[PDB]
Amino acid sequence: QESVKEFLAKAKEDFLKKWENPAQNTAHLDQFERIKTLGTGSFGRVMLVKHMETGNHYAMKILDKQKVVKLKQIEHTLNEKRILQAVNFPFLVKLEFSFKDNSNLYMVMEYVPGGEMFSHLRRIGRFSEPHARFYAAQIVLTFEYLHSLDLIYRDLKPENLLIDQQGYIQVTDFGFAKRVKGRTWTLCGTPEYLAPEIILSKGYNKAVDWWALGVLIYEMAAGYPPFFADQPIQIYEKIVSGKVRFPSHFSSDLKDLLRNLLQVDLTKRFGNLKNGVNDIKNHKWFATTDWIAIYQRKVEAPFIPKFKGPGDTSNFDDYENEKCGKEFSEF
Amino acid sequence: RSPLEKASVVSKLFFSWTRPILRKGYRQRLELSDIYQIPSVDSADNLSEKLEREWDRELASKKNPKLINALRRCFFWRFMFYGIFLYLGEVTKAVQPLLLGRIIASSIAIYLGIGLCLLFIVRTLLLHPAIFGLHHIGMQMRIAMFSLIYKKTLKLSSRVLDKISIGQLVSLLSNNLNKFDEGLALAHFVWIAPLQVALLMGLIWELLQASAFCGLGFLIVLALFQAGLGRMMMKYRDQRAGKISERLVITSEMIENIQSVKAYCWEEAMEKMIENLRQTELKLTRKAAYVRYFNSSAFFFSGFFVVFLSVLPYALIKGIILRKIFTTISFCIVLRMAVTRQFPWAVQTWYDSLGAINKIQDFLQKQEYKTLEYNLTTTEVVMENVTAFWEGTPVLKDINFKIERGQLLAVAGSTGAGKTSLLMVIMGELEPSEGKIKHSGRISFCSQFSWIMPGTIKENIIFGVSYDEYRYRSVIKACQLEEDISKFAEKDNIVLGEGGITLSGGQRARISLARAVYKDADLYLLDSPFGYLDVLTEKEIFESCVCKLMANKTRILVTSKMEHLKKADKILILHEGSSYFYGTFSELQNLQPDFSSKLMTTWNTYLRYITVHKSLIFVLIWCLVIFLAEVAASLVVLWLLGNTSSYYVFYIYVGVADTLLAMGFFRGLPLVHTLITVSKILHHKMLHSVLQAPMSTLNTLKAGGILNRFSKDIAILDDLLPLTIFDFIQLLLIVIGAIAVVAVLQPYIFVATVPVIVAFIMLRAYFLQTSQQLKQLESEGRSPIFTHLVTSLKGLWTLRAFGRQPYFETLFHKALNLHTANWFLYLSTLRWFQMRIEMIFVIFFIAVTFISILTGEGRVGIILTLAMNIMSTLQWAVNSSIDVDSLMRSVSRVFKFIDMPTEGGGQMTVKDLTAKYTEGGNAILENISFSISPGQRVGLLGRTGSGKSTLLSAFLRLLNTEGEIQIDGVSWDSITLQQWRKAFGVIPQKVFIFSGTFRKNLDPYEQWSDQEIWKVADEVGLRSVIEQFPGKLDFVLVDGGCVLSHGHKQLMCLARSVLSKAKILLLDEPSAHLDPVTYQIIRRTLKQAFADCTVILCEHRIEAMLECQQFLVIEENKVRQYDSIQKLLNERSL
Repeated sequence: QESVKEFLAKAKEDFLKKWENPAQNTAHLDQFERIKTLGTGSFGRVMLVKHMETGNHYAMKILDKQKVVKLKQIEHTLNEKRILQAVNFPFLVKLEFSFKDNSNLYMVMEYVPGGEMFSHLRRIGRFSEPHARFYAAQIVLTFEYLHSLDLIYRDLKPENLLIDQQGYIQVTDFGFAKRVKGRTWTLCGTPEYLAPEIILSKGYNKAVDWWALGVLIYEMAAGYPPFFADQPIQIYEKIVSGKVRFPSHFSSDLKDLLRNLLQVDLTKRFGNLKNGVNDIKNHKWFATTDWIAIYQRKVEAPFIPKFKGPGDTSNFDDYENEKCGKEFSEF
Repeated sequence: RSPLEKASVVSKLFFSWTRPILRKGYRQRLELSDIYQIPSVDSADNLSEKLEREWDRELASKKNPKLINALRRCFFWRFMFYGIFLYLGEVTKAVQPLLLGRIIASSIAIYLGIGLCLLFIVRTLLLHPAIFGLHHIGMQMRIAMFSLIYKKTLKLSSRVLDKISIGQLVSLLSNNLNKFDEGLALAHFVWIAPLQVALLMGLIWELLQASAFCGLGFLIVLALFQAGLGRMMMKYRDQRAGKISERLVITSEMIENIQSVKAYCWEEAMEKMIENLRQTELKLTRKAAYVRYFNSSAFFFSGFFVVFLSVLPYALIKGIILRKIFTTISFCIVLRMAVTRQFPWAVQTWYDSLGAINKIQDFLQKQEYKTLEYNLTTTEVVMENVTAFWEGTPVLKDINFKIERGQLLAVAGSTGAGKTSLLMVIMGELEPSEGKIKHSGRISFCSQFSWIMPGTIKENIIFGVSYDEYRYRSVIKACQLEEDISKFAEKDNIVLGEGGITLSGGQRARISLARAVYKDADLYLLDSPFGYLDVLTEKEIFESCVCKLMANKTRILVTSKMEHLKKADKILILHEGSSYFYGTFSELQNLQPDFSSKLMTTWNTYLRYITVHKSLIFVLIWCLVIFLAEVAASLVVLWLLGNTSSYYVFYIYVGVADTLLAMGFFRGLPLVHTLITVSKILHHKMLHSVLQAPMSTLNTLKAGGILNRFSKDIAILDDLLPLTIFDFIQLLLIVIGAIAVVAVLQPYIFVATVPVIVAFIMLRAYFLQTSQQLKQLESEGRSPIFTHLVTSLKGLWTLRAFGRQPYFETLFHKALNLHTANWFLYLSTLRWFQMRIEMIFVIFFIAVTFISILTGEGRVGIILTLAMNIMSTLQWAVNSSIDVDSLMRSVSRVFKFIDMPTEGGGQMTVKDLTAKYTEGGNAILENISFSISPGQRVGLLGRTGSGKSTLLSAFLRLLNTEGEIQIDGVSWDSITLQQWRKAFGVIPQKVFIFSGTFRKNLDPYEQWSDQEIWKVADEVGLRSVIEQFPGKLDFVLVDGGCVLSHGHKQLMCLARSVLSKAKILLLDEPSAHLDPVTYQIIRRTLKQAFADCTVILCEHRIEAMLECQQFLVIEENKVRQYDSIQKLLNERSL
C-alpha cells in the first residue's frame, strides 16, 4: 500500500473532474491521411493516418451512425467515447482527438506498431510460461486500476490487446466498457468470454472480469479455449457446466489458481471474496511479478515487435444527413 | 472326443493327462495341430450362453447393474468348493509343526514320524488340485469376459463409437489378458489367512500364554514399513517413465532417419546425446532398485527378530525348554510367511478384481444402436424434412427424396460434406432428428473406404453366401474383375492375408463394387465406387452392371460425374450441406443452364552375459566367499556347542535359515549396482553396433523390430532381470547352506540328498522343453484374436450393413477356443510339474526323517526344523529358475542383435558401376560410366520416374554397390567411407531434423562459431526464417520441427550442407516438394550461393531440369550421356 494507495486515490479523484468536463468535436477530418485501412473491427472501419500538421501517425476509428442506430448500440458508444476521453493509465494507448462528421465519426488513437498479440500467438502457438506471466501482470494491474474506478469492461478478446514498442501490451476497444456501480442485466459479447452469470441472463457485476482474465491466461498458455463447441448453444451449455481439462504442460501452481479463477461460484471467484486483488497479488503464479516496478515497465520483455518505422504496416494485416444526429449530441 | 474326458479319478488326481503329450514333446519338436481337443465344458459358445442368460436376468432384475452379483450365481458354489479344501490344507500345513512338538522328548516317535510323513502326502493332495480347479474357473470366467463385450461390440452406438477411444478398449482387453486369470490363487486367502492367524495365536498362547502380541506388533510394523516403501518406489518409477519415453521418442526419430543419419555421419553425436539423456534415467533406476532391494531384503531379515523379540520376554521372565523354542520358531516362521506375503497379495488381487468389475460393468452399459424396424413391405421409398446434426449443424436442410421402386437416383456435391452422412442416416447409421424416413430396409451400401478382411476371392465375394456360378461370373466380367481375377496366381482361390497389399486401390474398389453386387436388395447405396478407377473403366463398369443390371432395381449411387449425372433418374446437388437444386434430370438441366454448365537359452549366452563387465566377477567372488565363511563359522559354532543361557539363546541364530544365510546388506547392493552397470554397458554397445551395421542387412529386418530391440528389451534387462537374478541367487545360497548344515548333522544325509537333486535337475530339464514350446505357441497364437478385433473395428459400418454377424461370432469363438486350448495345456503341464516337484521334495524329506529317527537332542531338533522350513524356499527356487529361463530370452535376443558385422578439385570419373539393394539383387547399374564436369551441373534426365533414388544413394555408396569412383584422383577404396562420402551433398525429398534447439539441430558436430552460423544463416535466408521462432535460436524442434514448412526445411538442409562445405550437391525433386514462392526463393538462393558446385538436380519432369547445362539421360540398365540438348531432346526424349 502506502504510495500505491496514495496514487490510486489521486487517480480516482482526478477521474471525476475529467468525466464532468468531456470534450466534443475536437477536430475535423481535414488533417489526416488515408495510407491504408488497418482493419474493420467490430462493425466499424479502422485506417492508418498521418497528422498533416505535426507528422505523428495516428489511427482513426470510423463507424457509421446508421450502424450505431441500427445495431442498437449508441449509448455504449457515447460511454466509450467519454471513458476513453477521461482515461489516465500507462497500460493503455490514450485517445487524442474526436471527429464528428455528417456521415461518420472518427476517433484519434496513437499508432500501434506492435499489432495484435492474437496474430503473434497464432504464429508461435504457445507462449513460454514466464512470457505468459509477463503480460498477465500488467493485465491484472490494469484490471485492478479499473476496479479503482468502478467500471465494467464487458469485453475481452485476444485481438483487442496490442503490444508497444517497449513490449508492453496496449489496451483498446473500450466499446462495451461502462462506469456502472452495482449489477447490470445487459448481456452481449463473445461467447468464449461469456461468464455463466451473463449466460444465465441475470444482473452482472465486475466479478466476471476475473473469469475473463483467467480464460485469457489459460488460452494464452494452451492455444485453445478451455470452453469450445461447434454450436454456441453447446458452447453456452459447456460454459454453464464450468468444467474443463487442464493441459499436460500446465503447472500445479498455475492450474490450482486457475481453478479458483474459473470457480463456478461467483461469490467464491478469486478477486471478489474479501481483499480485491491482494489474494491474487500474493499468488505463487505472481511470485516474481513486481506490481509496483511494472508501473515504470522496466522489466525485460519476453519478446519485442520487429518495428521498422511507424509507416510500415508489417505487423498489421494487408487487406482492403447523419442518422439520428440528436442522439449524437456530445461527440 | 477329448482325452481329458477319458480320465480316471486317480488319473485326474495325478493329472497325467499330458503324459503322452510330454512323451511327444521331450522327443520331438512341437506341432501346433497336435494339441488335444478342447474340453466340452470349455466351449465358448456354451459358457457364454450361461453368462449372457445370467447377465440379462440381472439387468432386468434390479436398478443396480451389479455384474459381480450375477457372476456370483455363476461361480460361487465352485469357488467355495475349492476354497474348503484350500483352507483345510492351509490349516493342516500350519498345524503340522505342532506335531513336531512331541518328538523333542527323545520308541513311540516312530508312529509320529510315519504320521508326519503322511501329512506331506495329505497336504500335497489338498493343495495341488485346488490350484488347477480355481485356475480353470478363472479361465472359464475370462472367456465369457471377452465374449460379452465382443457381442456388445456389434451393439454400440456409432455416435459414441467415434468418441470412444479406440485404444481404451484395446488396453482394457490386454490388461486382463493374463493378470485376471492368474489372480485367483489368492482369492480364498482372505478366508484362510485370518483363520491362520487365529490358529497361530492360539498355538503361541498355548506355548507362552504371556508373550503373544509382542512379535505380532513387530510383524505389523514391518508390514507397515514395507507398504510405505511402495509409494516411494511408485514415485520413482513414475519419474523415470517420462524421461524413458523422451529417450524412446529420440531413438524412434533416429530409427526413422537412419539412412540420412548415416549420410550425415552423425552417429557419434546421436550416441553421445542418447547416453547423456540415459544417465539421469540410470540414476533414477539405481535409486529405485536400491529401494526395491531394501524392501525385498526386509522379508528375509525379519526372521531373526521375529523369534528373538518373542522369546526374549518369556525367557527373561522364566526358563523355557528348547523344545518349545524350536516349535515357536516354526510357528513364527509360518505366521510371518503368511502375514508379510499372503495378506497384501490377496488384498491387491481383490482390489484389482473389484476395479476391473466396475470398469467392465460401466463399459457394457453404454447406449446402443437402435435397428430400423423395416423389411415388412413397401412401395417406392420416400424421404421428408431431413434435418439433423452429424454429432446444431444441420447436415440436411429439410431434404426430401422420393425414390421410385426401380429408379436410379444420384446426388452430387462436396465429398463427404454430409451426403455420405445422409446416406448413412437413410441406411440407419444416423438417427434423423427431423422429418420421417421410410425405406424397405433391405439395402446394401458401399463405403468409400474399402474394408477387405482376409480370405480368398470366394470368401470376399460371399461373406456368408453359397457359390453362384452365373452371379459370380457376371460380377467378375462386369466389374472389370474377371481380368484381375485371372491376374491372380491361383486366379480363383488366392487366400488373401492381412493388410490387403496384394491388390491395388482400384482393385479394392472393384472388390467393393462386386461385394455390393453380390446380394440383391431393395437399394444399392453406392458411394463413389468409381473413385479409384480410370474414366474408361468406370464407364465400362456402369454400362455393364451399374447402369444395366441393378439399375432395373432401385439404386442410389453417390456420383458427381457429369456424364452419368445427365443419365440419372433424378439429381440432388447440395452445397454447404444444403441442396441448392435437385429434381428430375431434364427439369433440373433446363431450370438453371448457367449452373449446369458451370458445375459440369545357451550356456554360451549366460557366459557372455557374465563376461560383460569384470566387476561382476569380483562381486560374485566376494559374495561367495562371505557365504562360505558364514557357513563354516556356523558349522564351527554348532560343533563346539554340541560337543550361560546366552549359549542356549544363540541356538536361535541357527534356528532360522533365512537370517543365518541372509545376503548381508554390505554385499547385496554391489550385485545390483553391477547389474545396472552391465545393462548400461550393453546399451552403449548396442547403440554403437547399430550405428555401424551395413544397410543391406538393415533393410532385411523390418524397421519396427529396430524399435522393439530397445522399447521393452532394455527395460526388462534394467528392471526385471536384476531383481529375479538376485532373488534366485540368494534363495539358492540359503538352500545350499541348509543342505550343508543338515549334512553336518550326520554322515548319511548326502548319500540320499544327491540322487534327489539329480532327479530334480533331470525333471526340470525335461519339463523345460515342453514349457518353452507351449509358451511360445500360446504367445504366437494370441495375435490372431487382436487381428480379428482390429478387422471388426475397421469394418464396423460394412458389417452393420451386411447383418451377417453370426459368422464373425463363429470366427471369434473359434480363435478364442484355439488360444484357450494352448493356454489350458500349458497350465496343466505346469501343474503337473509343480505336483511332481512337491512329490520329490516330500520323498526326500521323508527319507531324511526316517534316517534321523533311526539315529543328541539339539541336532535332531535343528535338522527337523530346517526340514520343516525348506519346502517354501525350494518352491520359490523352482519358480525363480523358471523365471530366469523366461528372462534369458531377451538377453539372447540382445546378444544376437549385437553379433552383427560392421558396414566395413571437383572432377570425377565413374566406371564398372554395379549396384543392388541386397547382395546380388536387382542390378541398379550395368558397368555404368559417367564424367563429372568441373563446376557444372548435370541434369538427371532420361528414364525419369523409373527410379533415380537408387543412383543418388549410389553416389554415396549407401547400397550394396561395387565398382569404380575416381573423384579428383581419389578412389573409393583408399579413403574411409566416413571421409569419402563427406564431399557429396545430400538433398533428400524428406528432411531429417533432430528434435531440439536450432543450435544443436543445425550443428550436431558443434565445431563452429555462433557468429559465423548467424552470418551464414543470413546468407542462407534463415535469419528471417528464425526471427519468428521462440527466443532467438534456442527454439526446440518439437514434433520433428513441426513449425518448419517443407520449403523452410529444404532451406535449412541447404544451409546445413553449405555449412558442411561439401564439394558436391545432388538435388532431388525441388519443384515437387516446394510451393511457388518457396521454389522461387530456393532457386534464387541455389543459383546465387551454390553457383560454384557440380550439382545434379534430379527431376521427373524434363522441363524443370531443362535449365541444366549438362545432361545425363537415364534408361533401363543403361545410363547414357547426352552432352547437349540438340541430341538429348531429339533422341533421349524423342
